[PDB]
Amino acid sequence: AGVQCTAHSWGPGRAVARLPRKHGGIGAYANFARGGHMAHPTTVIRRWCRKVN
Amino acid sequence: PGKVFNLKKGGAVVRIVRKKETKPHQEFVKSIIQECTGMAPYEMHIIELLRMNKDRHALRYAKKRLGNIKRAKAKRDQLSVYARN
Amino acid sequence: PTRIRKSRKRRGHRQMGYGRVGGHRKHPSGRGKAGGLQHKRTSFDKYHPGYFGKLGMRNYHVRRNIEYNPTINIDKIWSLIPEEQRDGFLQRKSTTEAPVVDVTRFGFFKVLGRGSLPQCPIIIKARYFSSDAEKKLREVGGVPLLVP
Amino acid sequence: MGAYKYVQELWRKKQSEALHYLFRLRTWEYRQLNAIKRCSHPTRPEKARRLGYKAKRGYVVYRVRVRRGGRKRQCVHGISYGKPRNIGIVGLKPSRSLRALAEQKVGRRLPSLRVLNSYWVAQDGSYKWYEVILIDPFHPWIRNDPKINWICNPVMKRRECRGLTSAGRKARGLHNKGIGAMKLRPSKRAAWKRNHTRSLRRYR
Amino acid sequence: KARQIGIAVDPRRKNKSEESVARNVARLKEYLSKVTIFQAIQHQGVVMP
RNA sequence: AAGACCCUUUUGAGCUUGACUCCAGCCCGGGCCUGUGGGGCGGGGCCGCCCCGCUCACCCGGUCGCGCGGGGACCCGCCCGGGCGGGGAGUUCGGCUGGGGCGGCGCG
RNA sequence: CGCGCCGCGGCGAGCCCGAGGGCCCCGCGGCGGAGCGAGCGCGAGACGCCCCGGGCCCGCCGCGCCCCUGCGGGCGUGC
RNA sequence: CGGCCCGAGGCGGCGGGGGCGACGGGCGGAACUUAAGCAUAUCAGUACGCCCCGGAGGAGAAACCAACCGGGAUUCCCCG
Ligand SMILES: [K+]
Ligand SMILES: [K+]
Ligand SMILES: [K+]
Ligand SMILES: [K+]
Ligand SMILES: [K+]
Ligand SMILES: [K+]
Ligand SMILES: [K+]
Ligand SMILES: [K+]
Ligand SMILES: [K+]
Ligand SMILES: [K+]
Ligand SMILES: [K+]
Ligand SMILES: [K+]
Ligand SMILES: [K+]
Ligand SMILES: [K+]
Ligand SMILES: [K+]
Ligand SMILES: [K+]
Ligand SMILES: [K+]
Ligand SMILES: [K+]
Ligand SMILES: [K+]
Ligand SMILES: [K+]
Ligand SMILES: [K+]
Ligand SMILES: [K+]
Ligand SMILES: [K+]
Ligand SMILES: [K+]
Ligand SMILES: [K+]
Ligand SMILES: [K+]
Ligand SMILES: [K+]
Ligand SMILES: [K+]
Ligand SMILES: [K+]
Ligand SMILES: [K+]
Ligand SMILES: [K+]
Ligand SMILES: [K+]
Ligand SMILES: [K+]
Ligand SMILES: [K+]
Ligand SMILES: [K+]
Ligand SMILES: [K+]
Ligand SMILES: [Mg+2]
Ligand SMILES: [Mg+2]
Ligand SMILES: [Mg+2]
Ligand SMILES: [Mg+2]
Ligand SMILES: [Mg+2]
Ligand SMILES: [Mg+2]
Ligand SMILES: [Mg+2]
Ligand SMILES: [Mg+2]
Ligand SMILES: [Mg+2]
Ligand SMILES: [Mg+2]
Ligand SMILES: [Mg+2]
Ligand SMILES: [Mg+2]
Ligand SMILES: [Mg+2]
Ligand SMILES: [Mg+2]
Ligand SMILES: [Mg+2]
Ligand SMILES: [Mg+2]
Ligand SMILES: [Mg+2]
Ligand SMILES: [Mg+2]
Ligand SMILES: [Mg+2]
Ligand SMILES: [Mg+2]
Ligand SMILES: [Mg+2]
Repeated sequence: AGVQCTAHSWGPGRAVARLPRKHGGIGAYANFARGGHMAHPTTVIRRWCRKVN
Repeated sequence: PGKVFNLKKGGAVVRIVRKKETKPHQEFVKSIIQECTGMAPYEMHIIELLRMNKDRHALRYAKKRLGNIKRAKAKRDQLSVYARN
Repeated sequence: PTRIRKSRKRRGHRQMGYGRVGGHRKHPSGRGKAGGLQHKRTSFDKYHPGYFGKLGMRNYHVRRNIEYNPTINIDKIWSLIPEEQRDGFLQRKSTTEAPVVDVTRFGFFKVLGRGSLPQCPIIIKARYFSSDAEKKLREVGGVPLLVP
Repeated sequence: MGAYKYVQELWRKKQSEALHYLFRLRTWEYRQLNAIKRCSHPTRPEKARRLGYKAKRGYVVYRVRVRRGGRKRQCVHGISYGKPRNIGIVGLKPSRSLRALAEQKVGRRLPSLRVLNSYWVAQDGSYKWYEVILIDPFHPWIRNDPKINWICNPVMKRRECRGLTSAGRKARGLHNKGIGAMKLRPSKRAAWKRNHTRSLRRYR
Repeated sequence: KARQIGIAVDPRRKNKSEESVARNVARLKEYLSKVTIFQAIQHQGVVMP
């Protein structure tokens, strides 16, 4: 989720912020962009159970 | 150490000693085949060395050809019988 | 639980305890254990003597069940006898009906000598003895024995 | 006894005058033919029976010629880029033996048959010749015969492509057991994946 | 014959001593007593633990 | 227009060579491929070399196989060994310092 | 997920919902219990509310002396 | 003139070829990255490229492990 598109930074010199952008210039691939991945996605390897003697 | 130390080892049970474990037909086949083939070229070289009493040279040459000392000793012994005259 | 953690008490503080002058960067010392002989030498000599180098013979394959060797002291021997029987044995310090304790059945090989025994004859069968385990046992009237 | 005990004894004397002459006439002839060729009958009938051949309808034999020597990498202008441990071009050795390569070449040419086994027949300075046994699995003599109709079942398609023949088994290391072989028994990939797995249990 | 009435047979194993035989012959002898060959009871778990 | 000059970063890339470590390719030697004969030199008490016939392997040409040749057990190929090798590959090119460099060395 | 330290619960020379089998029942290792020595290997009681220090005992390195089963045992001395 | 051997063209019945974002088998095979630099090492016997099956596949009835008062084909789980 969030990483099926193609996006790369434009770099400095074009008067825009440095995040990855889709072809056309749309923000992508950051947690602060509409449509990007989570900063730290949830995973099922969380320890769900607990032990008791 | 490859054993565990204890005196009286084996003192509780009685062990079973298994039997330790020719074929004149095979010797007969080799004698017919030997008759219509002869020996290999390396084997003929060894016989010539053995006739001249260069025993250590014969062993060196057989180790170089065969690559294993027990087989090289078994071959030079095998070839002396035809190399005595 | 996330709701009792120290990190949630830093909302509104610009920098979550990592400082303004220094800051929080990726790997300012390198990754892992690197640097132990150069720029972490003050750490490695203070807390880890004998981390660098070689020492002693090597064995290309150790046999774990050959080198295994359990041991028991003489002060633990009488606890192998069940409690229902200990009183009677102490009562009659017999030379002709002394208790026999075979320690391999309980899973020990050698008998060492820390401690002391009660004043009561007893027979101990094992695979090896230390010199003062034997000495304290013969002091009591006991005998050592070797077993298969 | 029978006759094949003498033939086996004879083939253990390849340096003799007799077999030196016959080995010479065969390499001259095989040099005059194509790389893959159908044979009427096995050139070595006793070795063919040792490996499972039977003179029935549905067994066939082809002779395969392969080239001798080492391996050269397919790198344009002889340039490997990258790290210096990976720079070599000539002087390498193939992972599979020449016997296994012979079976794979004839399986690709004849994909409607089943490869069984193979054996050596000749060599010279540039080539080795092997013979390959193949079974047609839709012939009724093959299908109705309990001795061979294991190969009529479909998990036996293109065996030489999957490393299941005897020469293909040797390159995977499977002629060994015990110490020195504990990391290859299902597969080299399978033992790696089993040994590197993180198993996160519920009551960890 | 023994495979037929439920005994596993391993011809690759060899006995190392005389006690190994007596302990297992007594185990074979006992099982042949408690076996019937044709409202019948099916035995659960390992037989003679 | 997050200086392109200048400096710093244990960030690069193009180019060069007497940087460091190497690779193709080429040259050289023995071996196997590999027949069947004749000779000379030397050594040690059988071994090493070298030379020259034949044709049958192997190789090349002419021909619409229309009335034919040339080479030859040497060359090629393969295995191992030695030399040449910025044509090409990867990487490095200290620090202090009244900015850096030249110089100097309170760098032990 | 691994390592260190601190707090609280249960049991304590013991402790333990492995895997598996019949929120309940049964369930091996393991870790702790003895250390030291490259290794052959040898192997701890003597004191003390607690803490700190002293003294002594075990192993590794050295060395008087006596002896049986002997380059093995015993009894000592020293960093 | 027939036989056997080694080949050629045709005819009949039957079989093969292609397809899949997983699992499985066989080959070829990186570099970023880490080492606070960088060549051995690591990343990784991974990405990716080619070939081949099945409902599973592969493996398998010792030219095995051991050193015991011994076990006994293959696969999978717990344990170090
Ligand atoms: K993407
Ligand atoms: K920005
Ligand atoms: K910015
Ligand atoms: K637990
Ligand atoms: K902090
Ligand atoms: K700071
Ligand atoms: K860093
Ligand atoms: K780092
Ligand atoms: K280090
Ligand atoms: K050393
Ligand atoms: K070929
Ligand atoms: K490169
Ligand atoms: K590169
Ligand atoms: K490297
Ligand atoms: K093998
Ligand atoms: K192994
Ligand atoms: K700038
Ligand atoms: K600049
Ligand atoms: K500047
Ligand atoms: K600049
Ligand atoms: K940088
Ligand atoms: K740089
Ligand atoms: K550039
Ligand atoms: K450039
Ligand atoms: K250049
Ligand atoms: K060069
Ligand atoms: K450079
Ligand atoms: K020592
Ligand atoms: K690779
Ligand atoms: K890399
Ligand atoms: K790499
Ligand atoms: K690099
Ligand atoms: K690197
Ligand atoms: K290394
Ligand atoms: K490397
Ligand atoms: K490497
Ligand atoms: Mg951008
Ligand atoms: Mg989203
Ligand atoms: Mg503040
Ligand atoms: Mg703010
Ligand atoms: Mg900092
Ligand atoms: Mg600062
Ligand atoms: Mg900051
Ligand atoms: Mg700027
Ligand atoms: Mg800029
Ligand atoms: Mg730096
Ligand atoms: Mg650069
Ligand atoms: Mg450059
Ligand atoms: Mg360059
Ligand atoms: Mg500077
Ligand atoms: Mg047809
Ligand atoms: Mg990465
Ligand atoms: Mg680095
Ligand atoms: Mg770095
Ligand atoms: Mg770098
Ligand atoms: Mg590895
Ligand atoms: Mg299968």
